[PDB]
Amino acid sequence: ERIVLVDNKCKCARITSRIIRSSEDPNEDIVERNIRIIVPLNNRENISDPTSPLRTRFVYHLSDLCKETCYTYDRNKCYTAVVPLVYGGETKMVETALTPDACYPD
Amino acid sequence: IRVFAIPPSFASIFLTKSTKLTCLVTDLTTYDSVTISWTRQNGEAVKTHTNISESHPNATFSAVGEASICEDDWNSGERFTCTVTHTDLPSPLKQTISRPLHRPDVYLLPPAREQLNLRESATITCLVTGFSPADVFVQWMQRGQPLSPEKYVTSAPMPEPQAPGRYFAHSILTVSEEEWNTGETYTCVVAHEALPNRVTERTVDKSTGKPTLYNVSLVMSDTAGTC
Amino acid sequence: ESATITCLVTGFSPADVFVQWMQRGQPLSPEKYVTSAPMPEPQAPGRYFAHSILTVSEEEWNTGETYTCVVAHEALPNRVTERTVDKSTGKPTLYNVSLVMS
Amino acid sequence: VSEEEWNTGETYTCVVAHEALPNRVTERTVDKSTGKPTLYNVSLVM
Ligand SMILES: *[C@@H]1O[C@H](CO)[C@@H](O[C@@H]2O[C@H](CO)[C@@H](O)[C@H](O)[C@H]2NC(C)=O)[C@H](O)[C@H]1NC(C)=O
Ligand SMILES: *[C@@H]1O[C@H](CO)[C@@H](O)[C@H](O)[C@H]1NC(C)=O
Ligand SMILES: *[C@@H]1O[C@H](CO)[C@@H](O)[C@H](O)[C@H]1NC(C)=O
Ligand SMILES: *[C@@H]1O[C@H](CO)[C@@H](O)[C@H](O)[C@H]1NC(C)=O
Repeated sequence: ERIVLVDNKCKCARITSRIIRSSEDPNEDIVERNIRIIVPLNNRENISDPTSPLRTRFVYHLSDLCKETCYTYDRNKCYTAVVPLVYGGETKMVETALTPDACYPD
Repeated sequence: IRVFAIPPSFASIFLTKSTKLTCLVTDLTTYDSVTISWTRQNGEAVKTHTNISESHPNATFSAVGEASICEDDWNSGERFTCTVTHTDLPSPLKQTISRPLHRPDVYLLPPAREQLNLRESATITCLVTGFSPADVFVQWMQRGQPLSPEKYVTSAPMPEPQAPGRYFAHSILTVSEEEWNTGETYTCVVAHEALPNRVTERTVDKSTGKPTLYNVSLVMSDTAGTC
Repeated sequence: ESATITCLVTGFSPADVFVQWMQRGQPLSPEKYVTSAPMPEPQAPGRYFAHSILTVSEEEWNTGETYTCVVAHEALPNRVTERTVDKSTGKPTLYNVSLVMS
Repeated sequence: VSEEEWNTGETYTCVVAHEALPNRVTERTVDKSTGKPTLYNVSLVM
């Protein structure tokens, strides 16, 4: 019964609006926005770069997300980085899987 | 024998997908099949008038040089002239028409709450402002079907005091108050020259608007990367 | 960029309407606001409607200002009817904020 | 007016007649919703 206007995945916002149906009377029925936004609370500022510090200031521009480095990982997409590896004198750069269940071989 | 040269409107070039470049001559003498030549710089003349006045009680013989030509022809803006060959007036009647941008700020307003309290009807207007020139097409969209011209009224554009070049036009949609309570999405559609798609689609309904209640709910979740 | 207030007037049958705009209880210059000519509605051929458009700066609208619109007509009970809005002229907009530390 | 009438929130406009008024008359409105300015309630659930 609620219309999901905007569902951005990185900001993990859920812009959805619902109307409570009133009784038999002139219309004063309440229109609501059922916005339910979720914080990671432990992710870093550069989501692709693992070597970033903790992000504390989360800026949620609600008008902007309707239509910028993004907050939480999405299981559909891959956020991957390259890490150096050494067996000796040689240095080899190998792509790594930052999050499971997203880039698993399917 | 009226000397008048009227061009088509830019609202008509999309509503009807046709243009007519005419020499509006009315109150002419009662002579059938008069020779009226409306020629441009290229030299092409309009077709003879058909399905038009031949005999009327008020003696207003309307001899109009209507012809179906390409809509892009007048967009190119070639100069059009009128030549009148009439037996009553040997001197030909000559008149020439010619044509000389801002993004159309077509923005939509919800009904007032006093309309809802009265319960008589509801009114919605599309504030078509900041567009130049006055040529604009205003249409209404509900339930995926174009509303009849009877239901809605679009006012003539007027000069804007803030910007002399830009004009504003308002058009109200008057509906029953019971109809607006149910969702019909009351889509607003407009057409203007300085617009990318030639159509800007605006929408107002009861679902979208100023809400009575706001519950913003955040969880300080620790399981991240799963949304 | 600006704040535009639409004064929607409907229901005058003699088709002669006159609209002013008053801010802070004092009349405003006629240049700022423009009133359209009357024309009838399709629902009621006898009645007519006209619109008054005032364009004002958005920052001034952010501050609490009256921007009262007044309509003068013979058929009115007192021949003068004034209506006003504000930045908070609508419903109180109850909040329902929830914060979770789970 | 009756107490129950005010809960229904009719307009109750007031007019005054005077020479010094530029319009010779002015209007004011008071309702049940003229106050209650943005009342909030915040739930902190663990
Ligand atoms: C930090 O975020 C920036 C984006 O603002 C990214 O830097 C570049 O991202 C592109 C696309 O992934 C890569 O092709 C470039 O190689 C990145 N730049 C560098 C210097 O590596 C990236 O997501 C983050 N930067 C780093 C260094 O990880
Ligand atoms: C917001 O309020 C409605 C009822 O008014 C409720 O059903 C809904 O669950 C609330 N939103 C959240 C996130 O709890
Ligand atoms: C919002 O108010 C509703 C009642 O309309 C209540 O059920 C709900 O729990 C409230 N939301 C909170 C406390 O987050
Ligand atoms: C918040 O306000 C609504 C509106 O009255 C109320 O129903 C709800 O129970 C309130 N919630 C809390 C936690 O106070």
